[PDB]
Formats: sequence, structure tokens, C-alpha cells
Amino acid sequence: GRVLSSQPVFVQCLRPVPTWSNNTAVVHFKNDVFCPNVTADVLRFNLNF
Amino acid sequence: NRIKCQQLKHELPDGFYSASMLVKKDLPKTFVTMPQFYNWMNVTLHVVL
Amino acid sequence: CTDYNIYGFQGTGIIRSTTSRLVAGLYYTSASGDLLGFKISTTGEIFTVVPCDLTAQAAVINDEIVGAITATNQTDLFEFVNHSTVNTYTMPQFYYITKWNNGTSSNCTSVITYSSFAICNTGEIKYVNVTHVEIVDDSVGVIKPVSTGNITIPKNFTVAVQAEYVQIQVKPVAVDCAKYVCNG
Amino acid sequence: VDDSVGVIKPVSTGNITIPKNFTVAVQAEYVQIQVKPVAVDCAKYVCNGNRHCLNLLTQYTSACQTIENSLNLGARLESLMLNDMITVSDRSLEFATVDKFNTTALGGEKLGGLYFDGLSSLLPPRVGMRSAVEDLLFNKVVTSGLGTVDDDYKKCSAGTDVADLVCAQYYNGIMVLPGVVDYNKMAMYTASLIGGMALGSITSAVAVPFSMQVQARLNYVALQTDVLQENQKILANAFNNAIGNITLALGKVSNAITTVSDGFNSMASALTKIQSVVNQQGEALSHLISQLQKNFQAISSSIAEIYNRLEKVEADAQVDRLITGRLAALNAYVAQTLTQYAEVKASRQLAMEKVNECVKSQSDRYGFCGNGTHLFSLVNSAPDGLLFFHTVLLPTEWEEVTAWSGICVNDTYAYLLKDFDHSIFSYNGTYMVTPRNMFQP
Amino acid sequence: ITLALGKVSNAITTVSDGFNSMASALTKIQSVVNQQGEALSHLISQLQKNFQAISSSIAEIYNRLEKVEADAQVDRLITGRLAALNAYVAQTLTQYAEVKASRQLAMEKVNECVKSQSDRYGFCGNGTHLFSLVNSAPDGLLFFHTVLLPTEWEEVTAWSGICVNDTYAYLLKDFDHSIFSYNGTYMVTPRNMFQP
Ligand SMILES: *[C@@H]1O[C@H](CO)[C@@H](O[C@@H]2O[C@H](CO)[C@@H](O[C@@H]3O[C@H](CO[C@H]4O[C@H](CO)[C@@H](O)[C@H](O[C@H]5O[C@H](CO)[C@@H](O)[C@H](O)[C@@H]5O)[C@@H]4O)[C@@H](O)[C@H](O[C@H]4O[C@H](CO)[C@@H](O)[C@H](O)[C@@H]4O[C@H]4O[C@H](CO)[C@@H](O)[C@H](O)[C@@H]4O)[C@@H]3O)[C@H](O)[C@H]2NC(C)=O)[C@H](O)[C@H]1NC(C)=O
Ligand SMILES: *[C@@H]1O[C@H](CO)[C@@H](O[C@@H]2O[C@H](CO)[C@@H](O[C@@H]3O[C@H](CO[C@H]4O[C@H](CO[C@H]5O[C@H](CO)[C@@H](O)[C@H](O)[C@@H]5O)[C@@H](O)[C@H](O)[C@@H]4O)[C@@H](O)[C@H](O[C@H]4O[C@H](CO)[C@@H](O)[C@H](O)[C@@H]4O[C@H]4O[C@H](CO)[C@@H](O)[C@H](O)[C@@H]4O)[C@@H]3O)[C@H](O)[C@H]2NC(C)=O)[C@H](O)[C@H]1NC(C)=O
Ligand SMILES: *[C@@H]1O[C@H](CO)[C@@H](O[C@@H]2O[C@H](CO)[C@@H](O[C@@H]3O[C@H](CO[C@H]4O[C@H](CO)[C@@H](O)[C@H](O)[C@@H]4O)[C@@H](O)[C@H](O[C@H]4O[C@H](CO)[C@@H](O)[C@H](O)[C@@H]4O)[C@@H]3O)[C@H](O)[C@H]2NC(C)=O)[C@H](O)[C@H]1NC(C)=O
Ligand SMILES: *[C@@H]1O[C@H](CO)[C@@H](O[C@@H]2O[C@H](CO)[C@@H](O[C@@H]3O[C@H](CO[C@H]4O[C@H](CO)[C@@H](O)[C@H](O)[C@@H]4O)[C@@H](O)[C@H](O)[C@@H]3O)[C@H](O)[C@H]2NC(C)=O)[C@H](O)[C@H]1NC(C)=O
Ligand SMILES: *[C@@H]1O[C@H](CO)[C@@H](O[C@@H]2O[C@H](CO)[C@@H](O[C@@H]3O[C@H](CO[C@H]4O[C@H](CO)[C@@H](O)[C@H](O)[C@@H]4O)[C@@H](O)[C@H](O)[C@@H]3O)[C@H](O)[C@H]2NC(C)=O)[C@H](O)[C@H]1NC(C)=O
Ligand SMILES: *[C@@H]1O[C@H](CO)[C@@H](O[C@@H]2O[C@H](CO)[C@@H](O[C@@H]3O[C@H](CO[C@H]4O[C@H](CO)[C@@H](O)[C@H](O)[C@@H]4O)[C@@H](O)[C@H](O)[C@@H]3O)[C@H](O)[C@H]2NC(C)=O)[C@H](O)[C@H]1NC(C)=O
Ligand SMILES: *[C@@H]1O[C@H](CO)[C@@H](O[C@@H]2O[C@H](CO)[C@@H](O[C@@H]3O[C@H](CO[C@H]4O[C@H](CO)[C@@H](O)[C@H](O)[C@@H]4O)[C@@H](O)[C@H](O)[C@@H]3O)[C@H](O)[C@H]2NC(C)=O)[C@H](O)[C@H]1NC(C)=O
Ligand SMILES: *[C@@H]1O[C@H](CO[C@@H]2O[C@@H](C)[C@@H](O)[C@@H](O)[C@@H]2O)[C@@H](O[C@@H]2O[C@H](CO)[C@@H](O[C@@H]3O[C@H](CO)[C@@H](O)[C@H](O)[C@@H]3O)[C@H](O)[C@H]2NC(C)=O)[C@H](O)[C@H]1NC(C)=O
Ligand SMILES: *[C@@H]1O[C@H](CO)[C@@H](O[C@@H]2O[C@H](CO)[C@@H](O[C@@H]3O[C@H](CO)[C@@H](O)[C@H](O)[C@@H]3O)[C@H](O)[C@H]2NC(C)=O)[C@H](O)[C@H]1NC(C)=O
Ligand SMILES: *[C@@H]1O[C@H](CO)[C@@H](O[C@@H]2O[C@H](CO)[C@@H](O[C@@H]3O[C@H](CO)[C@@H](O)[C@H](O)[C@@H]3O)[C@H](O)[C@H]2NC(C)=O)[C@H](O)[C@H]1NC(C)=O
Ligand SMILES: *[C@@H]1O[C@H](CO)[C@@H](O[C@@H]2O[C@H](CO)[C@@H](O)[C@H](O)[C@H]2NC(C)=O)[C@H](O)[C@H]1NC(C)=O
Ligand SMILES: *[C@@H]1O[C@H](CO)[C@@H](O[C@@H]2O[C@H](CO)[C@@H](O)[C@H](O)[C@H]2NC(C)=O)[C@H](O)[C@H]1NC(C)=O
Ligand SMILES: *[C@@H]1O[C@H](CO)[C@@H](O)[C@H](O)[C@H]1NC(C)=O
Ligand SMILES: *[C@@H]1O[C@H](CO)[C@@H](O)[C@H](O)[C@H]1NC(C)=O
Repeated sequence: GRVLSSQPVFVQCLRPVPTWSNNTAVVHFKNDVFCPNVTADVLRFNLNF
Repeated sequence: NRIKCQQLKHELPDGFYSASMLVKKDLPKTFVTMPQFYNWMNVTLHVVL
Repeated sequence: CTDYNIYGFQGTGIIRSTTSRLVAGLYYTSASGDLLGFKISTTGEIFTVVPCDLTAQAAVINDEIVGAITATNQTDLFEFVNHSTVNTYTMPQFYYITKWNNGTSSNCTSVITYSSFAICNTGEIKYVNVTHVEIVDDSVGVIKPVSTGNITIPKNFTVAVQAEYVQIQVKPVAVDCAKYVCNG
Repeated sequence: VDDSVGVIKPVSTGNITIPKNFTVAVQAEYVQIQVKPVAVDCAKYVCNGNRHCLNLLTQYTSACQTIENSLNLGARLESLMLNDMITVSDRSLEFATVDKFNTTALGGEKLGGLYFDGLSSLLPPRVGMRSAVEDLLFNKVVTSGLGTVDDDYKKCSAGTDVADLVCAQYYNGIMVLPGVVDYNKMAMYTASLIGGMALGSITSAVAVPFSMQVQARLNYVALQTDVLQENQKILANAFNNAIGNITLALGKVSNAITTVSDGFNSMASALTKIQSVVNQQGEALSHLISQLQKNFQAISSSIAEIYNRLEKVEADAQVDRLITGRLAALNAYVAQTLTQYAEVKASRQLAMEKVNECVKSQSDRYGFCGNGTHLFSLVNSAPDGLLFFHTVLLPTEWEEVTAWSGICVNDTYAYLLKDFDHSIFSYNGTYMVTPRNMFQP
Repeated sequence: ITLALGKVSNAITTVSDGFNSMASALTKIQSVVNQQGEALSHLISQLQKNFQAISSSIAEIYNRLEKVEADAQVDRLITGRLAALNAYVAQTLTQYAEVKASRQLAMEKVNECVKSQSDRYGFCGNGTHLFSLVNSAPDGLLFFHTVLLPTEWEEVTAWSGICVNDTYAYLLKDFDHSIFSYNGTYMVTPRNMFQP
């Protein structure tokens, strides 16, 4: 079916982690270094775990 | 799009659709009462552990 | 558009000032318990509460909001997402807002109809008058109660197909009474 | 239990009874053809623009969707149907004036005739205004205790005065739309219909006298052989006295002494029905509006009061009973409305049959369009629908006459009448043949 | 008609009034499919409204309270849900009686017009009925009335019978017929068509 919802899909800033390089970083919610000024609510950490 | 999200359809038939706007967020307040001579108290709840 | 708190009543709207005097109590409610107006006590003037966002009746033709049968004026419905020539007309009973200039459109293909006002493709509202016919009759098969005069008898003919729909069945539903009020 | 003309006459070769003289009788009916449509905003009504409410209607956007589509797709079927039935011919509209029915005194008063006194109540004086009968009618809707139709909504969003009752309904998302056919088009539509009787020739502006119109409409029942001037009088005087007793029942003004007929009983069926029709539209809404003060087991009947006492994690439970309570209040209103849309759709279906078969055509279905054999029918406007005036035939005298149904000569040749409705009979030593409808030998 | 339906035909651009007959249908068929999936889904979704009780499921109630006091809580579920049926039932019997008028209408249109070329003016179309073809549709029929339409006329002086030498009268047997001269030749025709 279909449904309405308030979902987190407003992608401010996409940070593609490469598979090979270094699977370790930090992510700040408020004003990180990889994204200039902005502050988000969720980190959707998308993966094939 | 707000009409479409209220209609649950990606395409609308042409016609008349009751639409409005989300109003605002910040509004200046307004408080009117019967005029009275001011007698204002200041009671605080104080918890010390 | 403010947020009021007037004598215990509460809500949002637009407050104006008027020149009309009523010899009565403090405020004036509707039939639904909403504020319509109220009287300042220190003076005599009364004010009027109007809600901030009235409804509208926006008309869409093919994935585009053409115009809005609105009531106020400059309600937006056209403006922006990031970051025009938005006209405003005046019907007898409502305003009307569409970015088309009352110049030389003179062509629009599809209409959305209502009682005396149909809105065509380029925002142009036409006034729907009553359909004029030659004679309110289809002069064959009916009674022809005229003789011995200069009568008019039809010579040539053509056909015209007019389709109708008639609904003859509904899908029946058998409802168990006992299962529904308690699932076993 | 019959009106012995126009019906089947399944008796031959006996002492049959054939009617001689005739009179008319007018019986009025009412048919309601439209309802004033209402466009209801679903989202405004359950919460008057509150921001925290609309994040809780997302659970119930299925229920809110059907309520709008139940009302529009019932209303849109009206305007598509009504705009394809109401047609005004401007040629015949210029014959509906009562001055046209008086100005043709060449020879006789042609475009009126002996029926002029009754028709003076039905036709408008100038081209475009209501006639005498509707003026009596529309003095029984405002004096019924109601009446406003020119609802401007530009005045509603101004704040010049304290709000009108009508503008207060608009603030809660309830739009009383204008009538899909106003009073003026109904006045034009019915006046175009009566002009079809005075007009027969398109490309000649001369018009037929109305006495020729009735004399023609007698022939379709039975072929009139000999016509007399006395027959015109008794039809006309009974016609004009029928309209006066109609007019006296309406607004208590006519020129008579005291008369208790049964045309009141046709009229009392109408005046009860028209009285109810104006008394729905102002009452379903005012019941629906007044359900915005029933706090359905909650704190207060206004939503912005609730969000200024409680926090959002617990105020949602309180405002949930407002939502589900008010959403049921719409379905109580919607199902009452779709009752009326489907009920009118039967009556509007009935009005197309009565306009086409009887106002335009002198139908021969017995009993339909009045009571007895139909001669003609005149219409007038009314509050939301038409008001018919069926004119039926009525016999008064009869003829005890022995009959046969064919000749056998010298027991060799048989002869049968080609028409079965005809019958053969001797008449003061002379054998004649007549239909069994009228005594037209 | 075909161009209005599924936007495929072989033409250029035509704005007729057969759309206005067709738009009456396509609105109506669109509503008919949009009832049956919506009265039930409203009725089903009233099994989550705990009508002033603990929870919207019954077996939750009997696993918190004892039978002497759980009956009062489940009583509001019963009388609440029994009203939810009568809201559904009365909406249904509205439609059964409404269809019974339309199905009554369909027997008249099938018998008098599809099979018989009825002569009631205005019924089965608009004007004089020639024939009518039907097709299936979602829950009901779709008619195609074919009516007559005149285009030209004949300004003609008329009479309705002959009196010869002021002795004998003659009247036309059919009243619909009428007598008239036609380029110096007297003919007789019905007043329906020009068939002299
Ligand atoms: C049910 O049955 C009835 C009976 O069969 C059918 O009724 C017939 O319907 C047709 C079509 O509606 C009628 O034909 C004519 O319709 C014309 C309007 O359509 C347009 O074309 C005209 C030009 O001909 C345009 O002017 C119109 O444009 C409109 O918009 C402008 C604004 O820009 C306005 O100013 C206009 O007024 C229009 O609103 C449309 O594009 C209509 O104009 C035409 O008019 C006749 O009568 C008027 C009265 O004054 C005359 O002035 C005009 O000249 C026409 O008079 C006759 O003489 C000319 C000779 O030049 C003939 O060629 C015409 O045929 C006509 O006899 C006319 O009304 C038709 O009349 C009507 N009745 C019959 C017996 O056919 C219904 O269709 C059918 N369905 C329904 C639902 O009723
Ligand atoms: C963690 O694991 C998950 C699970 O494996 C990983 O997720 C998987 O990701 C896969 C892609 O990386 C996805 O695989 C397919 O995606 C296809 C879409 O892209 C295809 O098409 C483009 C180009 O298309 C153009 O041409 C085609 C025709 O040739 C047209 O149809 C297009 O419109 C364009 O014009 C190519 O460039 C790509 O290479 C792909 O070909 C799908 O199309 C595809 O399968 C579809 O068909 C199947 C039947 O054969 C059907 O079962 C399946 O559902 C697909 O059908 C979908 O799409 C069609 C398109 O018309 C639509 O009509 C159907 O309704 C339906 O939408 C594959 O889906 C995997 O599906 C996805 N999960 C699976 C099941 O493996 C994830 O990546 C991983 N995360 C990591 C490791 O990063
Ligand atoms: C509602 O309906 C009723 C029922 O018809 C109407 O009442 C009729 O009113 C008319 C007009 O007053 C009456 O007609 C007149 O009858 C007079 C004679 O009546 C007497 O004699 C007859 C027998 O001949 C008796 O049956 C009757 O009881 C009386 O004793 C005539 O003198 C009148 O004709 C004269 O004037 C006319 C012009 O007005 C000329 O045409 C004639 O040449 C003549 O000089 C006349 O026709 C009728 O009798 C009444 N009917 C009944 C049953 O009483 C109401 O008028 C009507 N209400 C309205 C219209 O508002
Ligand atoms: C309601 O009553 C409250 C209780 O008194 C009021 O709070 C008081 O607000 C005043 C504002 O001037 C404060 O005075 C300031 O104090 C700060 C430093 O605060 C600290 O040091 C003081 C020393 O006296 C100590 O009392 C405080 O508790 C803190 O440790 C100074 O820097 C300012 O210059 C100024 O002197 C009071 O200190 C404060 N009292 C408390 C107990 O919080 C409150 O304002 C009242 N609200 C109203 C009237 O609306
Ligand atoms: C019913 O239809 C009849 C047939 O059309 C109508 O008769 C026609 O009436 C018109 C009235 O405008 C006449 O036209 C007029 O003709 C005169 C001249 O007529 C005289 O001279 C001509 C030769 O030029 C001669 O043929 C005639 O016999 C007369 O001696 C003009 O001066 C006028 O401007 C106008 O054009 C027709 O002549 C006439 N035709 C016939 C055969 O009588 C009749 O009037 C219609 N009735 C109605 C509408 O009520
Ligand atoms: C159908 O209608 C026919 C025409 O009215 C009926 O025929 C009539 O039947 C009645 C029966 O009551 C007869 O009236 C009776 O007359 C006799 C005397 O008749 C004899 O004498 C007279 C002269 O005095 C003479 O004229 C006759 O020829 C007879 O020789 C009385 O004794 C009775 O009291 C009664 O008044 C009519 O005479 C008769 N008329 C004709 C022309 O035959 C017929 O009966 C009807 N059929 C039915 C109702 O089934
Ligand atoms: C929508 O349809 C309406 C109904 O058809 C239109 O109203 C009509 O507007 C026309 C414009 O031509 C009017 O025609 C009139 O002609 C008269 C002449 O009549 C005068 O003389 C007669 C007696 O001979 C007298 O009875 C009249 O009162 C006049 O004194 C002009 O005087 C008028 O001004 C006007 O030109 C129609 O009469 C009028 N119909 C009605 C019933 O009102 C309306 O205009 C249409 N709107 C559109 C098309 O936008
Ligand atoms: C129907 O028409 C008649 C007569 O027709 C009128 O006169 C013709 C000559 C034409 O010009 C027609 O176009 C015109 O309409 C109207 O009759 C009027 O009747 C009244 C009496 O009912 C007469 O009034 C009287 O006049 C005399 C003096 O002559 C006075 O003593 C009286 O006080 C009284 O006023 C009136 O003169 C007469 N009108 C004319 C024009 O002669 C009739 O009113 C009309 N019916 C309607 C409009 O309903
Ligand atoms: C995982 O790998 C990433 C690189 O892919 C490491 O981040 C990088 O760390 C190096 C130092 O080892 C940084 O280089 C230095 O950066 C500073 C920034 O001020 C600069 O001044 C120095 O001159 C030098 O360039 C590098 O910037 C940084 N970012 C990169 C290159 O992506 C990360 O530390 C590794 N995580 C581990 C080892 O846990
Ligand atoms: C995120 O946004 C903030 C602003 O809200 C950025 O801070 C801004 O940084 C720039 C660059 O340093 C400042 O401009 C500088 O101005 C001085 C003169 O005053 C000039 O000499 C420098 O060369 C430069 O042009 C700007 O003033 C400053 N704004 C504020 C209000 O702090 C911040 O850099 C952004 N971060 C990113 C890049 O994501
Ligand atoms: C209705 O629309 C018009 C066009 O937007 C607005 O026009 C003027 O707005 C200015 C704002 O100060 C006023 O001072 C003028 O008096 C307005 N003119 C009028 C009468 O339209 C107008 O604001 C809108 N409605 C109103 C009454 O403000
Ligand atoms: C029944 O019809 C006859 C024939 O039309 C009427 O008889 C005429 O009546 C008038 C009186 O109004 C007399 O002046 C005529 O001489 C009668 N003619 C004949 C041939 O008898 C009779 O009046 C009608 N009956 C009623 C009750 O009106
Ligand atoms: C309307 O017609 C004009 C000329 O007839 C044409 O140039 C214009 O493109 C048309 N509008 C459309 C097709 O939207
Ligand atoms: C009338 O008839 C004559 C002879 O039959 C013929 O010459 C003339 O053309 C006819 N008139 C017409 C057809 O208008």
C-alpha cells in the first residue's frame, strides 16, 4: 500500500565512504568537517552489513 | 505536491481541489485581558540534593 | 498573523480595528465557540478576529495549479521553492488569482466547469451563460399542433450519438456479526 | 374507477356509454430538481489550521480523502446534468410576456383568447421577471422565516464588522456554494417553455392563437368532426376558475367569495413540500457546526487550548479524541447528504420525463402527468425545482347507446371495422360510427 | 467518442459536445469503483478505537482484569463496535435502494429502446430515438443512443382539408397529415418529415 509519514529523507550532505580505504572515521552531528555549516538529525549509515 | 500528498496519487484528474498553506512558525504574541492593577508574585520550586 | 490570548480564548488570526459600536458585553463568539470580535474596556472601540489562512479552491489542469478561487487576495500558491507577474481579478462573489494577462490569449483547449464560471487552460475564466438553442424542441416525433399556416417541415436529417451510463449491481458483502464485535 | 376517455374501451356490441360533454381541471404538482451544493474542506474542519494537528491527520489521510471525494463527485454530476438540460431559446423567450398575449386583437384577442385571464397569472409582464404566481410563492419563503442568497465572500475576508452567520461558516472550512442554477435562469427556462406553445414557425414572427393550440390538442385524443363556439366557452371558464382557486390558496388574494374545492388538495401537497425543501440546507449545517463544542471526553472543545496546557508527548492523546470524534461528525453529515443527492437524482429523472412528454408533447400514458387524459401543461419556477400545471380532461355527460362491431350482409360477406376503437351504432334511424373515447359521430 | 476515452484515434483536434455526454459517464464510473474499497476500509479501521477503555483488543483486557470487572470494560467495546456496524449497514441499504431505482431504469431502457425503438420523446437520448447499442462497463451497462437531428426546413403554406363548392366537407383521417401545394401540385405529408 501507500502511506504518508514524516520520514528522514531530506539528504543534506552525502558522504560516500570507499570500501577499500579506511573504514573508520568520526561523524559529528553538529557542524562536522566533511560538511561545512549544517546540522542534521539522523545519520542513516547506509550499508550492506 | 501538497495536493498530491493529500490525494495519495502521483497524477491528479483535473478539477477543483481544496488547498491551503501551512501557516508560519514564529508569530508575535498578543494577550488582552480585563485591566487590573498589577500584583505579580514570584514563587519558585527549589530542589537541593 | 498573530497568536492571541483574549479573555481566555485562544488561537491564531489577524486582528483589525473597525468603526462600529455595539452596546453589549466584552466579546462576540460564533456558533462554534470561536472568537469573532471583542471590545476593549478602557475605550469604546471593538476589534475583529479573522483567521490567518482562509481556504482556497485551487484548480489544476495537467500537473499545474492554474488558479485559485480564493477569498482574500495575494494568497501565494505560486511563488517559490528556492530564492512573478501574478494577476488578481474580481468576480462578483470572489477574487481570482492567475498569472495570465487580460490581453490577447483567445485560445484555450480544455475547461474545468462550474455553475456560471468555467476555467480554461490559460487561466481565463469564461462566464458560463445558459446554452441558447433555436427552438426548445426537436421538431420530429413530437406533437405538431399547427395547421393551416406557414408551417416549417424538416427536410434533411443527421444522427448524433449520446452515451449514458446506468449502474445495475453492487458487489454484495456478507458480514458476520459475531466475529466482528469479538474475534472468537 | 376510470376517466372514460383515452383508456382502453374493451366493450363492444352492448349498451355502451360514450361521453358527450367535457370540462378541464387543473392539478398542480411540484418536482425538486436541484440542491445547493456544499464544498467542505476536510482538513480545516477537524482542526482550524493548527500546525500540530496536521501531523496527526497523516494517520487518517485515507478517511479524509473519501469525504472530499464523496461530496465533489456527487456535486459534479449535478452540474454536468443540469447544464445539459436547461436550454433557453431567445426567439420564444420574447413571446412569454403577457403584453404579447394581449396586443394581437386583430379579429379576436388572438395571442391570448378566452384563456387570457388564467394565463395572466402565469406569464411575466415584461421580458424577464417573475410572474404573479411565483410572486405569491416567494412571499412564502421569506415569510417562512428565511432568505439570503447573494453570499459574497469578499466581505468575509475584510474585518469591517463582526462576522455574519454566513462568514462564520466559511471560517470553519464550510463553503456554501452558489446554486448551480439561480433564480434568474429558472425564470428564463420556464418562460422559454411556455413560449414553445405560442411559437410554431421559426422564420416568421407571427404567432398562433392559443385557442388554436387547445383545439389542436383535442384532436390527438380523438379526431374532432364538428366544433362549436359553445365548447370553447365551457373549457375556458372552467380553466379560468381553476387558476383563481389556485391563486386564492397561495397568497390569500383573489376575487371570489368562498370556495372549498379539491384543487387545494393538489395545492396542499405542493406547499407542504416546498416548505420542507427550504428547511434542510440551513439545518444540516447548523447542526454540523454546533458539533465543534462537544469535547468528546477531553479537556476543552478548542485545540489550541489543549496544546497550551500539555506537552506534545501527552497532548496528542487528548487531541486524538477530538479528531476521531469530529471525523465521525463528518460521516454523519456526508451520509445524510448522499441520501439527498441520490433522492434528487430520481426526481430530476422524473422531471425530464414530465418536461419532454407532457410540457412539450401531450403524452398519452393515462394517469401520468395529472389525473386522466392529458391536454397540456404549463410550468413555473419554484424554490429549487419546477411547478407543473397539468390540465386534464373530465367528462360530465354520457350516451346510453346500443352498439355493434361490424356488418354481415345476407350471411355471405363479413365486414369488420379497421380501427378496433371505432364502433357502429344507429342514431335516430341513421347509422353512424364513432370512437369509444368521445362522442364524435 | 473513442478519442475522449483513451486518447487514441485518428483525427487532428475536435471540440464537440459528445465529450459532455461522455464526461457525465466517466465521472460516474470513476465514483462507482471508488465506494466498495472505502466503506470497508473505514469499517475495518474502527477496530483500533478503544471506546473509552484500556486497549483496542479484547484478549488484552481479559489478561489484566478479573471477570467481575473486565466485563464493564469490554462492554464499551461491544456497544461501541455495534454502533460501527449500524453506521456501515445504513450506508449500504442506502445504496441497495438507490441501485434498485437505477436497475429499474435499466429494464425500461433495455426493453423499450435497445429492443424496441421507443417513441416517448426525450427518453433514451435527446430527441427522436432511432436505435441504441450497449456495452459492458464496471457494474452496469453503457448505452449509445442514436437520435435524429434535423438540419433544414421547408417554409410551406398549409391547409387541413377540402370543402368543395361549399357543399361537401373533407377532413384528413390522420390528424398528423396536412395538405399543401408544391410547385402547383397538391401533396400531403406528415408534419414530422418532409415525405410528400
Ligand atoms: C439535444 O437536442 C437539441 C436539439 O437537437 C440539440 O440542440 C441543438 O444544439 C445545437 C448545438 O448546440 C444548436 O446549434 C447552434 O449552436 C450554436 C452555438 O455553438 C457554437 O457555434 C456558434 C456559431 O454557429 C458560435 O457563435 C458559438 O460561440 C459561442 O461563444 C461566443 C463568444 O465568443 C458567443 O458570443 C456565442 O453566442 C456562443 O455562445 C459556438 O462556437 C449557436 O450559436 C447556434 O445559434 C443559432 O441560434 C442563434 C440564436 O440567435 C442564431 O443567432 C444563430 O445564427 C443560429 O440560428 C440558426 O441559423 C443558422 C444560420 O446561419 C443555422 O446555421 C443554425 O443551425 C441555426 O439554426 C445554434 O444554437 C441547435 O440550434 C440546437 N437545436 C437544434 C434544433 O438543432 C442539442 O444539441 C441536443 N443536446 C442537448 C444537450 O440539448
Ligand atoms: C546489499 O545487498 C542488496 C541486495 O543484493 C543490494 O541491492 C541490489 O542492488 C542491485 C543493483 O545494484 C539491484 O539489481 C538490479 O537493479 C536493476 C536496475 O538497474 C538495472 O537497469 C540499469 C539500466 O536500465 C535501463 O535499461 C533497462 C532495461 O535494460 C530499463 O529497464 C531501465 O529503465 C533503463 O532504461 C542497468 O544499468 C543496471 O545494470 C540494471 O540492469 C533492476 O532493473 C534489476 O532487476 C529487475 O528485474 C528483475 C527481474 O529480472 C526484478 O526481479 C527486479 O525487481 C527488477 O525489477 C525492478 O526494476 C524494473 C525496471 O523496469 C521495474 O519495472 C520492476 O518493477 C522493479 O522495479 C535489479 O533490481 C538489486 O535488485 C538489489 N537487490 C537485490 C535483489 O539484489 C545492495 O546493492 C547491496 N549493497 C551494496 C553491496 O552496496
Ligand atoms: C373557484 O371555483 C368556483 C367554482 O367554479 C368559482 O365559482 C364560480 O364563480 C362563477 C363566477 O361568479 C359562477 O359563474 C356565474 O354563474 C352565474 C349564475 O349562477 C347562478 O345560476 C346558476 C345556474 O344558471 C346556478 O348553478 C348557481 O348556483 C347560481 O344560482 C351567472 O350569472 C354568471 O354568468 C354571467 O356573467 C358571465 C360574466 O361574468 C357572463 O359570461 C354570462 O353571460 C352571465 O351574464 C357566471 O358564469 C359560478 O356559478 C361559480 N361556481 C359555483 C360552483 O358556484 C369561483 O369563482 C372560483 N374562484 C375564483 C375564480 O377565484
Ligand atoms: C524570581 O525570584 C528569583 C529568586 O530571587 C530571582 O532570581 C534572582 O535574580 C536576580 C537578578 O538580578 C539575581 O541577582 C543577580 O545575581 C547574579 C549572581 O547570582 C549568583 O550570586 C548571587 C549573590 O547574591 C546569588 O544570590 C545567586 O543565587 C547566584 O549564586 C549577579 O551576577 C547579578 O548581578 C544579580 O545580582 C539573583 O541572584 C537571583 N536569585 C536566585 C536565588 O536565583 C528571579 O529573577 C525572579 N524572577 C522574576 C522576578 O521574574
Ligand atoms: C405565408 O406565406 C405566403 C407565401 O410566401 C406569404 O405570401 C407572401 O407574402 C409576402 C409578404 O411580404 C409577399 O411578398 C411581398 O410582395 C410584394 C409585391 O407583391 C405583388 O407584386 C408581385 C410582383 O412583384 C406579385 O407577384 C404579387 O402577386 C403582388 O401583386 C412586395 O411589395 C413586398 O415587398 C413583399 O416582397 C409575397 O408576394 C406573398 N406571396 C404570395 C404567393 O402570396 C404570406 O404572407 C405568409 N403569411 C404570413 C407570414 O402570415
Ligand atoms: C339495451 O338498450 C335497449 C334500448 O333501450 C334496450 O331495449 C329496451 O329494453 C327495455 C326493457 O325495460 C324496454 O322497456 C320496456 O318496454 C316495455 C313495453 O315495450 C313494448 O311496448 C312498447 C309500447 O308501450 C313498444 O314500443 C315495444 O316495442 C314493446 O312492444 C314495458 O312493458 C317495460 O316496462 C319497459 O318499459 C324498451 O322498450 C326496449 N327498447 C327497445 C328499442 O327495444 C335493451 O333491453 C338493453 N339491453 C340490456 C340492458 O341488456
Ligand atoms: C446571457 O444570457 C442572457 C439571457 O439571454 C442575456 O440577457 C439578454 O441580453 C440581451 C442582449 O441583447 C437582451 O437583448 C436585449 O434587447 C433589448 C430590446 O428590448 C427592448 O424593447 C423590448 C420591447 O421591444 C422591451 O421589452 C425590452 O425591455 C427593451 O426595452 C434591449 O433593450 C436590451 O438592453 C437587450 O439589448 C436580452 O433581452 C437579455 N435577456 C434577458 C432575458 O435578460 C445576457 O446578456 C447574456 N450574457 C452574456 C451573453 O454575456
Ligand atoms: C389588455 O389590453 C386591453 C386593451 O388593449 C389595449 O388597448 C388597445 C387599443 C391596444 O393599444 C393594446 O395594445 C392595449 O393593451 C386593456 O384594456 C384596457 O382596459 C381598461 C379596462 O379594463 C380600460 O381602462 C379604462 O379606460 C377608461 C377610459 O377609456 C376609464 O374610464 C377607466 O377608468 C379605465 O382606466 C383601458 O382604457 C384599456 N386600455 C386601452 C389601451 O384601451 C387591458 O388592460 C390589457 N390587460 C392587461 C394589460 O392585463
Ligand atoms: C584513516 O585514513 C585517513 C586517510 O584516508 C586518515 O585521515 C588522515 O590522516 C592524516 C594523518 O595520518 C592526515 O594528514 C594530515 O592532515 C593534517 C590536517 O591538518 C595536515 O595538517 C597534515 O599536514 C597532514 O596532511 C589527513 O589529513 C587525514 N585525512 C585524510 C587524508 O583523509 C585517518 O586518520 C585514518 N584513521 C585511522 C588511522 O584510524
Ligand atoms: C559556515 O558558515 C560560516 C558563516 O556563517 C562561515 O564563517 C565564515 O568564514 C568566512 C571565511 O573565513 C569568513 O569570511 C572571511 O571574512 C574576512 C573578513 O571579515 C576575510 O578577511 C576572510 O578572507 C574571509 O573572507 C566569514 O566572515 C565567516 N562568517 C562568519 C559569520 O563567521 C564558515 O566558514 C562556513 N564553514 C564552511 C566553509 O563550511
Ligand atoms: C487586495 O489586493 C490589492 C492588490 O494586492 C492590495 O492593494 C493595496 O494594498 C495596499 C497596501 O497598503 C493598500 O494600502 C491599498 O489600499 C490597497 N488597495 C486596494 C484597495 O486594493 C490590497 O491590499 C488587497 N486588499 C486590501 C484591502 O489590502
Ligand atoms: C352538452 O353538450 C351539448 C352540445 O354542445 C350542449 O347543448 C347546448 O347547450 C346550450 C346551452 O349552453 C344550448 O344553447 C344549445 O342549443 C345546446 N345545443 C344542443 C345541440 O342541444 C349542452 O349544454 C352540454 N351540456 C352541458 C351541461 O353543458
Ligand atoms: C492557441 O492557438 C494559437 C493560434 O490559433 C496557437 O499559436 C497556440 O499555440 C494555441 N495554444 C495552445 C496550443 O496551447
Ligand atoms: C415546377 O414544375 C414545372 C413543370 O413541372 C418545372 O418546369 C419547374 O421547374 C418546377 N419548379 C421548380 C422545380 O422549382
